[PDB]
Amino acid sequence: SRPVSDTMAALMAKGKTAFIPYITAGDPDLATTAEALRLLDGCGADVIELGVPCSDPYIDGPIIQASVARALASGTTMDAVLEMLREVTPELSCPVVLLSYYKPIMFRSLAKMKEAGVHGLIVPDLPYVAAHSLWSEAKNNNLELVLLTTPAIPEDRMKEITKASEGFVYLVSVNGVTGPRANVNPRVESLIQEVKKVTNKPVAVGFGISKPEHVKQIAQWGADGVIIGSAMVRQLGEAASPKQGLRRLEEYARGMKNALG
Repeated sequence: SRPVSDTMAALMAKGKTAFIPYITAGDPDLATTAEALRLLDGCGADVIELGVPCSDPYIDGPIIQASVARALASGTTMDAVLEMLREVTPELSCPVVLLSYYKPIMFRSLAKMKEAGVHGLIVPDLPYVAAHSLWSEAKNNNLELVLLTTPAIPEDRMKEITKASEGFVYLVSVNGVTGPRANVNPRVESLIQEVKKVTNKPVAVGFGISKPEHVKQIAQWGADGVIIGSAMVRQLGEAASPKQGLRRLEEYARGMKNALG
């Protein structure tokens, strides 16, 4: 598969918005995560974000936090996630971006994620003190360090972020952005456009949005990619069984692929 940056560039030259599913590795088990990764690919996922469970995933929404807890109770570890990727990556046509909080990786060299076929890395709580050391190490291993920005980061720092980021710029929020009459809040349109104004990099938007009309609107407001997380993790990991999870995940993902096209 291609780097994340190349995959994104190509969609943007074509006027197309990337479909970026997010699932948590190990929920409900790693054999099911493998099969999910292959199904997501076959439904036309452009990039897949894959979460490594940790004991405090405080930047994630509650659906994803509950999935992370389930993945830690299935005894899932960084090493077991890398072993699975090493088998599954050669079969996927699209790149994987690993998401992990900083403490589990603070002790790694990133040599073993590269070897396992990971292309990108997202460290949501990356320390300001460590961000350059990790960028350098990711570079030295041929991995792209994808950075978050949020509506809380002032404009001048947001610009420094966009410059340092690789693969795409990832715009997220810990705050919900849809209202009680089930509309996307209009301030989201400005939030995406503030970041597009300062960079030529692909801006991918992870705001917790799952309905096909809503996903279409985030695209139409200029996102280059839409990360669909909570709703994918629900379909897969809140089902009656792994088999039903996968059937539900495929139907949902086809519908999101259709919406975004």
